[PDB]
Amino acid sequence: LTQPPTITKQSAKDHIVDPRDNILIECEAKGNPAPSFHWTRNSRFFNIAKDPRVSMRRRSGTLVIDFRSGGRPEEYEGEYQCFARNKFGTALSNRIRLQVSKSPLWPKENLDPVVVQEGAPLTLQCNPPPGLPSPVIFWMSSSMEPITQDKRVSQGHNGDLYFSNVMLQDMQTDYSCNARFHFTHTIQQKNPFTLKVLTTRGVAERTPSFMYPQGTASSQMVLRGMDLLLECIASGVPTPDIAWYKKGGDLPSDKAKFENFNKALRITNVSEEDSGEYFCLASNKMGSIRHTISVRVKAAPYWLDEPKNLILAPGEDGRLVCRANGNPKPTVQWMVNGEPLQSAPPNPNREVAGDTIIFRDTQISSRAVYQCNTSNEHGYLLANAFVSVL
Amino acid sequence: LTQPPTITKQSAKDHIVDPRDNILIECEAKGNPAPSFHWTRNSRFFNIAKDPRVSMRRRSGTLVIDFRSGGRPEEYEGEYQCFARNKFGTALSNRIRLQVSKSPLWPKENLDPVVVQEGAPLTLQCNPPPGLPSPVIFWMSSSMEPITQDKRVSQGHNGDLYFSNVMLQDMQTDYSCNARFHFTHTIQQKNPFTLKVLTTRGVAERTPSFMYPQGTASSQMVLRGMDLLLECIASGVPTPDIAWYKKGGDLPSDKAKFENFNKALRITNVSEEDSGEYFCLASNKMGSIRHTISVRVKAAPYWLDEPKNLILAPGEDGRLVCRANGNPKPTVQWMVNGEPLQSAPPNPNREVAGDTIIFRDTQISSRAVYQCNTSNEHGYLLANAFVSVL
Ligand SMILES: *[C@@H]1O[C@H](CO)[C@@H](O)[C@H](O)[C@H]1NC(C)=O
Ligand SMILES: *[C@@H]1O[C@H](CO)[C@@H](O)[C@H](O)[C@H]1NC(C)=O
Repeated sequence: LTQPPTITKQSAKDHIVDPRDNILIECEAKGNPAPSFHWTRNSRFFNIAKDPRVSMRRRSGTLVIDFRSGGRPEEYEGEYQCFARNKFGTALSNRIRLQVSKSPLWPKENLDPVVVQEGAPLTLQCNPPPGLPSPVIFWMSSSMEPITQDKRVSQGHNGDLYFSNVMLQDMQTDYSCNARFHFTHTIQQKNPFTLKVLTTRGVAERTPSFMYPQGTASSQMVLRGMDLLLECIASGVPTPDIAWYKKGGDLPSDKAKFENFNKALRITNVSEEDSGEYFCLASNKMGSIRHTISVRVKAAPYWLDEPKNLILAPGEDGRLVCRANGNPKPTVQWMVNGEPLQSAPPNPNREVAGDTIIFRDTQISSRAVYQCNTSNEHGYLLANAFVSVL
Repeated sequence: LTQPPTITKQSAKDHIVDPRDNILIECEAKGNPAPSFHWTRNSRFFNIAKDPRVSMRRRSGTLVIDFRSGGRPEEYEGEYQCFARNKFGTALSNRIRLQVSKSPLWPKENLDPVVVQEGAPLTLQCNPPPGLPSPVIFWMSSSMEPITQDKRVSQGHNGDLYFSNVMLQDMQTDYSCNARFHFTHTIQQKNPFTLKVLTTRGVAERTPSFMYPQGTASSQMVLRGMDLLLECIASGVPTPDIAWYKKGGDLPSDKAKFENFNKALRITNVSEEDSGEYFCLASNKMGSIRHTISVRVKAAPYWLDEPKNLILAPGEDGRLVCRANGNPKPTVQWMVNGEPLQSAPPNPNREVAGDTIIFRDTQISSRAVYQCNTSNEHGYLLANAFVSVL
């Protein structure tokens, strides 16, 4: 029966949508008395009433927009936050950054016909327009024939097409960069590149070079839990081979997978242990060079000690611990029903110790719905926890 | 020196544009005194001044819109007409129907898994969203592999995929209809069809049937000068062959081309002679049926006798003949400087005889810029011709 508000469901922290079926910023909550809801858009009170498009729901705060009457979601991009309040206190949802799933066109460009000496290297740079999330990329002939890839010719993760050495058959098709988008499935085509190779009467066998990762070394930061992608594209006449190593250690055979005609190396659920120096070798015939990649592993906050609701008997000492591990180390900010602790109705029964709160002689009053934001450069965590007396 | 206005350049009758680089409704003209320009949008005076987007040009009437400040071309679709006026008279441009090059998305649909008995026929209907002009269509696996076509499996001009008889290998891929648009090059994908064929232990050899052109006969109207496309898709176990004929005549070996694994027949620059009854045969092993297509050839107007400008000596009888051949036969409407003849400043020296005007005792006055609209159901022609006295 007598329990303060608690968020039941909510739209994702990163709520992305296509201009198709109208938006649904979700927010639901429990509570003894059915909670009332209000919203903020970019930190200012979001006035539902003066907006024709948006409307609230059956016994909930879930919103619904409607563009069936001359409207565009491109103006409706921003940070949303739901507030669930009842007689006891108020609980908050995450900060919903609603963004439109763009599948934009390529800038109009009259491309130069590509002329390169035979056997020499070439990089057909794609450079796609943004779009969210990143579009899957592939190369096709302008007449929709799939371009076959091998150790000699392959694409990098950025979408660029890499020719180790340009042969004569590379004129058996033209080359157009395609970008397939995730949820709209729209594909955008960039103008076809026409290759005009020049025969210079020479197999001139050359030492290998580094095409994509420029020069000698490179650094990479990567988030705990995400994937780590290492690449090495080489330009050599006798088509170069790539090989991989980690300095003073073995590459984890389970988490690691050679991709792209050995040109790339993925490590899946990366952790601190996966940081350090990795290197690759472009093992030609006339030589063998090396690239060194430095991998540092930073981390978005993840819960060590998430605060839970507190049901205490009058007079009992209670405590809330909000601790997350991250890199850089997370910060803790406390809130009482949305209002920042600093400017909250004073309470003598409360002692604050950074990430730890302690409630001595919990009494009749003092029933509220505390918040915890633990954050760092790379992310945050928001916990709701109430302090009800029995 | 002393010559009335004459249109030099103008945007195409069907001026289609992508929301990309801002619109350019062109209109230029000659004339002794440099002509002044104004426009109509959907038959009412188009007020440039109260519109921020549009602007006129250096010594011309060519317009230019600009959406760099919160605007959409979808509201700017309509019929435009340029008016070039000088001290003597006024000449008009064609009615420019400006339309936006749409490459719209497919309606959201959860498709049914396709289950069909082996050897039996099936039609994977594409049914694409409009877009202008019509999108080029093809079928691909959801992972971008091209679906190979043959006499057994091929697509109709409407985009539907036709299985004469469904084999077992037809499960070696899924099937998604793709629509590539002409000038934007955007491709839209419809959800993949998953085929689950059922082996029923039977090669049961069957009589052929007509898949696309339904039943026995079909009619087709086609415009003079355009292409004529005839199709016949058959459903038979021993994969049917298609053959073509014209009743009481030979198919023109020069203008005709067998396409689509013989399943279609194109005749290029069609004229009246190309009308009549064509038929095809689905020549199976167990039988051979026939479809009859009736082709009638109608025609948009084309000039027989286009009116030219008139330079006459005072007192000389002149004449304007405006005659176009079409089917249905064209209509003639005359205008004096945009104003319809019926409500024009009366002139005794002018005798009208349908498509023919005659100016007796051409005098000092009477210098104007007459118009001719010859039209029928399928199109029109607009000629400007002035009547200057020497
Ligand atoms: C938590 O704090 C960080 C940094 O102050 C901020 O960017 C983030 O939006 C906050 N989250 C919430 C829901 O308060
Ligand atoms: C010519 O007349 C037809 C039918 O009245 C009309 O649809 C067409 O727009 C006219 N063309 C012009 C430029 O007057």
